[PDB]
Amino acid sequence: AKHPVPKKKTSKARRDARRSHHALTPPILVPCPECKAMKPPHTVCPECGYYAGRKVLEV
Amino acid sequence: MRHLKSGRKLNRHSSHRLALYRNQAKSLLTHGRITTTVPKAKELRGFVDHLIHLAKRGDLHARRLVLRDLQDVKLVRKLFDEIAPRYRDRQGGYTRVLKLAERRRGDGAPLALVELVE
Amino acid sequence: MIQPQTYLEVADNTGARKIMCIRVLKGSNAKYATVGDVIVASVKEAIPRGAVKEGDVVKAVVVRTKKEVKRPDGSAIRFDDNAAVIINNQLEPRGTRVFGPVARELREKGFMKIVSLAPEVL
Amino acid sequence: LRIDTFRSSGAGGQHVNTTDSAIRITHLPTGIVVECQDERSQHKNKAKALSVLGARIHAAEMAKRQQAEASTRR
Amino acid sequence: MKGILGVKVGMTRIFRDDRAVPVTVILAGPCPVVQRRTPEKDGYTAVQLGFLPQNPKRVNRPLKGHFAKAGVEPVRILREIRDFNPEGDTVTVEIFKPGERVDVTGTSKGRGFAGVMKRWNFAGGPDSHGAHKIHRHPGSIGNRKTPGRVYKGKKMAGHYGAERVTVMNLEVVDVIPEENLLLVKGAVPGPNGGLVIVRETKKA
Amino acid sequence: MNRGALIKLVESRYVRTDLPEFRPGDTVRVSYKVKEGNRTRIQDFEGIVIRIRRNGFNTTFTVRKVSYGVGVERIFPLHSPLIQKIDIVQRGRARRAKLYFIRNLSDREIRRKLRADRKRIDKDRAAERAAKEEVQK
RNA sequence: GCACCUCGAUGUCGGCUCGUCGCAUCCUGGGGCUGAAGAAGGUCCCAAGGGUUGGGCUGUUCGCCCAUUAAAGCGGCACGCGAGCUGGGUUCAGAACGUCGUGAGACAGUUCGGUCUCUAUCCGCCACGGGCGCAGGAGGCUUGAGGGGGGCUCUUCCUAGUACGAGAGGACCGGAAGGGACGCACCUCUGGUUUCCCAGCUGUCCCUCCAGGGGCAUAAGCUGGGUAGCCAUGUGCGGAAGGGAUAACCGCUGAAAGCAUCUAAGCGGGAAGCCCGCCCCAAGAUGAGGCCUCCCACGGCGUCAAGCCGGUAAGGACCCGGGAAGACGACCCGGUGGAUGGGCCGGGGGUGUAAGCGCCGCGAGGCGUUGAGCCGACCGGUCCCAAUCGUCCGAGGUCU
RNA sequence: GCAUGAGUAACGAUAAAGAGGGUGAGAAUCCCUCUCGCCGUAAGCCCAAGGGUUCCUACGCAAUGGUCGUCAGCGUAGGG
RNA sequence: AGUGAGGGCGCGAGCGAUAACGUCCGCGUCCGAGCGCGGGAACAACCGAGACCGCCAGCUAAGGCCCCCAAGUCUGGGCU
Ligand SMILES: [Mg+2]
Ligand SMILES: [Mg+2]
Ligand SMILES: [Mg+2]
Ligand SMILES: [Mg+2]
Ligand SMILES: [Mg+2]
Ligand SMILES: [Mg+2]
Ligand SMILES: [Mg+2]
Ligand SMILES: [Mg+2]
Ligand SMILES: [Mg+2]
Ligand SMILES: [Mg+2]
Ligand SMILES: [Mg+2]
Ligand SMILES: [Mg+2]
Ligand SMILES: [Mg+2]
Ligand SMILES: [Mg+2]
Ligand SMILES: [Mg+2]
Ligand SMILES: [Mg+2]
Ligand SMILES: [Mg+2]
Ligand SMILES: [Mg+2]
Ligand SMILES: [Mg+2]
Ligand SMILES: [Mg+2]
Ligand SMILES: [Mg+2]
Ligand SMILES: [Mg+2]
Ligand SMILES: [Mg+2]
Ligand SMILES: [Mg+2]
Ligand SMILES: [Mg+2]
Ligand SMILES: [Mg+2]
Ligand SMILES: [Mg+2]
Ligand SMILES: [Mg+2]
Ligand SMILES: [Mg+2]
Ligand SMILES: [Mg+2]
Ligand SMILES: [Mg+2]
Ligand SMILES: [Mg+2]
Ligand SMILES: [Mg+2]
Ligand SMILES: [Mg+2]
Ligand SMILES: [Mg+2]
Ligand SMILES: [Mg+2]
Ligand SMILES: [Mg+2]
Ligand SMILES: [Mg+2]
Ligand SMILES: [Mg+2]
Ligand SMILES: [Mg+2]
Ligand SMILES: [Mg+2]
Ligand SMILES: [Mg+2]
Ligand SMILES: [Mg+2]
Ligand SMILES: [Mg+2]
Ligand SMILES: [Mg+2]
Ligand SMILES: [Mg+2]
Ligand SMILES: [Mg+2]
Ligand SMILES: [Mg+2]
Ligand SMILES: [Mg+2]
Ligand SMILES: [Mg+2]
Ligand SMILES: [Mg+2]
Ligand SMILES: [Mg+2]
Ligand SMILES: [Mg+2]
Ligand SMILES: [Mg+2]
Ligand SMILES: [Mg+2]
Ligand SMILES: [Mg+2]
Ligand SMILES: [Mg+2]
Ligand SMILES: [Mg+2]
Ligand SMILES: [Mg+2]
Ligand SMILES: [Mg+2]
Ligand SMILES: [Mg+2]
Ligand SMILES: [Mg+2]
Ligand SMILES: [Mg+2]
Ligand SMILES: [Mg+2]
Ligand SMILES: [Mg+2]
Ligand SMILES: [Mg+2]
Ligand SMILES: [Mg+2]
Ligand SMILES: [Mg+2]
Ligand SMILES: [Mg+2]
Ligand SMILES: [Mg+2]
Ligand SMILES: [Mg+2]
Ligand SMILES: [Mg+2]
Ligand SMILES: [Mg+2]
Ligand SMILES: [Mg+2]
Ligand SMILES: [Mg+2]
Ligand SMILES: [Mg+2]
Ligand SMILES: [Mg+2]
Ligand SMILES: [Mg+2]
Ligand SMILES: [Mg+2]
Ligand SMILES: [Mg+2]
Ligand SMILES: [Mg+2]
Ligand SMILES: [Mg+2]
Ligand SMILES: [Mg+2]
Ligand SMILES: [Mg+2]
Ligand SMILES: [Mg+2]
Ligand SMILES: [Mg+2]
Ligand SMILES: [Mg+2]
Ligand SMILES: [Mg+2]
Ligand SMILES: [Mg+2]
Ligand SMILES: [Mg+2]
Ligand SMILES: [Mg+2]
Ligand SMILES: [Mg+2]
Ligand SMILES: [Mg+2]
Ligand SMILES: [Mg+2]
Ligand SMILES: [Mg+2]
Ligand SMILES: [Mg+2]
Ligand SMILES: [Mg+2]
Ligand SMILES: [Mg+2]
Ligand SMILES: [Mg+2]
Ligand SMILES: [Mg+2]
Ligand SMILES: [Mg+2]
Ligand SMILES: [Mg+2]
Ligand SMILES: [Mg+2]
Ligand SMILES: [Mg+2]
Ligand SMILES: [Mg+2]
Ligand SMILES: [Mg+2]
Ligand SMILES: [Mg+2]
Ligand SMILES: [Mg+2]
Ligand SMILES: [Mg+2]
Ligand SMILES: [Mg+2]
Ligand SMILES: [Mg+2]
Ligand SMILES: [Mg+2]
Ligand SMILES: [Mg+2]
Ligand SMILES: [Mg+2]
Ligand SMILES: [Zn+2]
Repeated sequence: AKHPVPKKKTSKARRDARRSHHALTPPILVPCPECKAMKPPHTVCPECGYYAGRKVLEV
Repeated sequence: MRHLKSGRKLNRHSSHRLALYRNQAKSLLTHGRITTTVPKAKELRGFVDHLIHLAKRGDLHARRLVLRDLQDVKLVRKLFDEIAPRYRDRQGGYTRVLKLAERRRGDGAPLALVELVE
Repeated sequence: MIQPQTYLEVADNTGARKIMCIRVLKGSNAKYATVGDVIVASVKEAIPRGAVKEGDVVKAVVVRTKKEVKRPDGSAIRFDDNAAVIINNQLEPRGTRVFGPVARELREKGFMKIVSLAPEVL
Repeated sequence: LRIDTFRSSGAGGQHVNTTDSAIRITHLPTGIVVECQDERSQHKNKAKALSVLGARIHAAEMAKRQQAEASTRR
Repeated sequence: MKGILGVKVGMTRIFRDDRAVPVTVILAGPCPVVQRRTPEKDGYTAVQLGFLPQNPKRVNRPLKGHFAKAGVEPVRILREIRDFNPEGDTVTVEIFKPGERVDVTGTSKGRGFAGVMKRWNFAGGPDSHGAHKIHRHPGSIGNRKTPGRVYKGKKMAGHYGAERVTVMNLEVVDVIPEENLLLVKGAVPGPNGGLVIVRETKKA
Repeated sequence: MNRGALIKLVESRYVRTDLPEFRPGDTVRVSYKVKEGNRTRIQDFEGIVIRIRRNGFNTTFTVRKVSYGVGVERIFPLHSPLIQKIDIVQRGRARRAKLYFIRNLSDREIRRKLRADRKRIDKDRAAERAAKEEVQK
């Protein structure tokens, strides 16, 4: 390794152009069928503790 | 090339990973439900499931095998005398795993609980 | 599976005892030889006053290896030592008596001299 | 005659590892081979080969003359 | 030009005239034709072929109209045998005589990202004697200022396997229609349970 | 669809039954059919089984004997239609299922560390003395 | 030889690895002449498609030699290739001989020793996605423009001991078989591996004294075996056949030029090469292709918009269970109208007679129970556990 | 003074973790117990030189801590 | 004051091998300082010509007048 190094300052228009893909994606969510509060699918709703219509933990 | 192989390493070597599997099995039989990461949980599942169904046999051999992991004499009694007869009429699958809507913090790991069923 | 530098044993009373394969006559660039294959070798060890001498370069054929050889029937066979018969350029035994069994494939490759000289073919 | 250029052998660096200054010449029907990594040139080693091999063929064959002369006189 | 869809089920070996032969067993029959490809309407000649029964509550609408249009109920995969015109409807295993020769097509095993040394068989580095961390690298890839680049097609690391592969001229060792099984002397590409296609070879 | 079954199917019509049971440690004679150019003759081969590796129809096994000062091993498929018959001659007790180590080993050493299995030999008289309950009527 | 770019740097020999281009051809292919009987060889033309071994000596390139070969071709690519390796050579300091100098030192003479820099920004290249486009919306199945791969060769036999030759030797043509190397795939067989699938073992600490287990001795303590998977030494198959246009070369017919000429008009034969043929990519082929089926009229607005809308449609994404698919994405299967993963069960397979007890023995041990016990993936079952419940997106087609 | 490389190397020995309970605005990281692993001629003790409040007690998290931090050899105040 | 590193082309000589984008003189020129403009595809010094600024006006220069690309697929006679 003879230690590679940038040739030229990456231009403004070129770096932002790279960051085209960096943007985030909002969480995906569902009402908890009892409390209608927001909650991610397939997890036990932290508002009550119900999943499959059964109380699962005593929130 | 993981092809058709099925286990898990959990970034732990063989000795460690094994111990982990016990100290979790251990604690699971102790407290009835525990909460770990989704992957540890997915794996751990069958480990306890195997010990339970071993106890369900009842014989000294069975007891002399489960003791090899659980190590503790009393938790062995606890296994055989209360846990296993719960399940004499449910074959296979003695535990459940459920995902937790709240994440971790300083590493944002996903979380899941593992309770045995009734 | 003998190739350059592979030492072999003498199957017969050629005076020779140990040879070391130095080339394999079975192609423009064959990689290894097996049973039925002729190889050119050098005498490394040999008893006094026998025909060939220490340093003779010789033609020989392999009659026993150590890597199990497949058969068309799906049998297989494997001997303990790697062994060969020293022969002339007419590909005749320069010896007169082979010792210890020899792979049937020698017969299948027409080495009728040896397999009769042979104590036991299998 | 077979002429032969090649990189000389020894101490020399960049203008010797990187300059085929060595010569070798071969007289085919006789058999004698001579060479000259003798000097940093090539033309000078060329000729120095082609006159050493001057002797080395004729000054050498004169032995065949005397050998016969001597033996036949004896 | 005959042909037929099927499953690589796995190979073993058998016996013939006191010689042992490696086979490779292939479930194939049956195959309901799905569509004719006219030279007039389509431009060429072939037959859309069905394989493996489909659970109808998974058949979407546009497919269900395709299927019923040739009078044939649901099926899992659809493929084409080019230059084939089946007399009867369903194509069988029975359309091969044992002794005949075939081209098999499969989707080879999936080695994911591949070392040069594996995929392209480069000899890579010397294991001792001085190697600073190239015990397995590809070495040089070019020249110098002329040409001043690397050329297209240069053998390099990347994905290897999981790809269309045909193997030519394979011997139909046997076939049991009653079971729809096929025996092929030798190595068909891809995994057990993988989809294969088999046709009459293009050899003499 | 059972592919596993589908294989067990096909092979079935090559499977022998007649062959005896045996374990490594047993000493055993195998009549084998070979060709000498024209003729097809039956060449025997007895020795200590050293290794049986199982996989159903494809199950195979290895026998090792010394001959004329040098040892041979041969491997036979346990369903080759080219095996005429196989013979128990003697039965031993190995502690393990793969007996390679007896290669790099003497003949008087192998004699003692491979002990004749008196047990399983008795069950053979049991078999054979009761096998004469056909010649009884 | 010159001294035109580079001395605010263009790392020089040889090996390795990867190669690619030239043809003035080393080999196989085609052909003329022969001082070509045949078999060979010589010399010349055509031909670059592929092929072009392994060792001894030396830092070597070169060269010599060993054993083979169809052959062991030469050259260009900064005498290709050190931000790919090496560092024996050579050209730092150290030191010795020969050697020159009173000398310090020196030589192109020799000999021992002598720090080779983790991070790729651009182009290039190998692989993989995201966006948009494809002027209606979608689920499939596809055509092949254009590229890529491949392209080698020997030996024996038959024809026939014939034609040939005094003989020795010994064919054309036509047809058969077995090989070496190389490529692609595969795991039945052989053969590796198989980080806990079984077993034995030593020290030691622990549980519980016996028995029986555990921890550590490696990130498996050591040993002996070992499924599935991944694999080469293991198995399969590949180069073709043939179709067309030609190279040198050989011709038919045929003037100019009464004869004559392969050519000027016309035609025939002809290569491992050329175009197809075989395997692969491939409609970003913006020139955006085709075929089968499925979905439909706009509810309100918009000077000009061929628009912005707003639920839905056939369908698609999310999410979750998963996967011989996989770096991540992507891809494929599946989600209770379920067998996707898990546990259980069974087959297969590995291991090779568990624990407990009874009998034998002072004992170490043995013997029975017992092919027992344990038993990861492979092949299948099986709703016991886990894929609960849900959310989003997507029509309505400018047009002479 | 601010960009570029770039949310990229790196986060400092491959002795190793797991869980329940607790405290707190907030916890993989602080406290408590249970299991697990490592050192054990030290990775445990005790002198000396050097350092000079780092010691104990309360209260506390902006910065220091290669992340977190309710914790600290960090800050405040008292004591010694 | 600066300059006292010149260069290329034509011609005339020496040197060189009637080699070199070689070298050294002589006489011219141009680049140097006209790398401003038109031709020569590109192209310091070859052919045309010495740019003070403006113009959606005219004539020519070398070089060209089938399309890229302004002007003749012009006209008359030949050859390949
Ligand atoms: Mg994102
Ligand atoms: Mg791997
Ligand atoms: Mg599975
Ligand atoms: Mg799996
Ligand atoms: Mg870890
Ligand atoms: Mg090979
Ligand atoms: Mg000697
Ligand atoms: Mg000889
Ligand atoms: Mg072989
Ligand atoms: Mg005999
Ligand atoms: Mg005899
Ligand atoms: Mg020298
Ligand atoms: Mg000199
Ligand atoms: Mg004389
Ligand atoms: Mg690799
Ligand atoms: Mg190589
Ligand atoms: Mg090498
Ligand atoms: Mg049949
Ligand atoms: Mg049968
Ligand atoms: Mg009776
Ligand atoms: Mg070398
Ligand atoms: Mg090499
Ligand atoms: Mg080359
Ligand atoms: Mg080269
Ligand atoms: Mg030539
Ligand atoms: Mg000549
Ligand atoms: Mg070549
Ligand atoms: Mg060319
Ligand atoms: Mg070599
Ligand atoms: Mg060589
Ligand atoms: Mg030399
Ligand atoms: Mg050469
Ligand atoms: Mg070169
Ligand atoms: Mg040069
Ligand atoms: Mg040096
Ligand atoms: Mg020195
Ligand atoms: Mg040196
Ligand atoms: Mg060194
Ligand atoms: Mg990069
Ligand atoms: Mg990049
Ligand atoms: Mg794309
Ligand atoms: Mg085609
Ligand atoms: Mg086009
Ligand atoms: Mg090509
Ligand atoms: Mg004859
Ligand atoms: Mg004759
Ligand atoms: Mg004769
Ligand atoms: Mg022929
Ligand atoms: Mg053969
Ligand atoms: Mg071959
Ligand atoms: Mg275990
Ligand atoms: Mg102990
Ligand atoms: Mg232990
Ligand atoms: Mg092991
Ligand atoms: Mg295996
Ligand atoms: Mg081989
Ligand atoms: Mg082949
Ligand atoms: Mg060919
Ligand atoms: Mg034509
Ligand atoms: Mg004529
Ligand atoms: Mg005539
Ligand atoms: Mg004529
Ligand atoms: Mg012609
Ligand atoms: Mg033709
Ligand atoms: Mg395709
Ligand atoms: Mg309506
Ligand atoms: Mg309106
Ligand atoms: Mg709309
Ligand atoms: Mg998914
Ligand atoms: Mg996945
Ligand atoms: Mg997509
Ligand atoms: Mg399914
Ligand atoms: Mg439900
Ligand atoms: Mg299942
Ligand atoms: Mg399952
Ligand atoms: Mg079994
Ligand atoms: Mg016992
Ligand atoms: Mg016992
Ligand atoms: Mg045990
Ligand atoms: Mg006892
Ligand atoms: Mg068993
Ligand atoms: Mg049993
Ligand atoms: Mg079980
Ligand atoms: Mg298990
Ligand atoms: Mg499964
Ligand atoms: Mg399966
Ligand atoms: Mg980031
Ligand atoms: Mg990232
Ligand atoms: Mg660092
Ligand atoms: Mg807590
Ligand atoms: Mg202390
Ligand atoms: Mg001190
Ligand atoms: Mg200080
Ligand atoms: Mg506080
Ligand atoms: Mg703080
Ligand atoms: Mg803070
Ligand atoms: Mg740091
Ligand atoms: Mg606080
Ligand atoms: Mg403080
Ligand atoms: Mg002045
Ligand atoms: Mg001056
Ligand atoms: Mg001047
Ligand atoms: Mg001048
Ligand atoms: Mg002159
Ligand atoms: Mg210009
Ligand atoms: Mg200007
Ligand atoms: Mg100009
Ligand atoms: Mg200028
Ligand atoms: Mg002027
Ligand atoms: Mg004019
Ligand atoms: Mg113009
Ligand atoms: Mg005209
Ligand atoms: Mg004119
Ligand atoms: Mg006129
Ligand atoms: Zn809720």
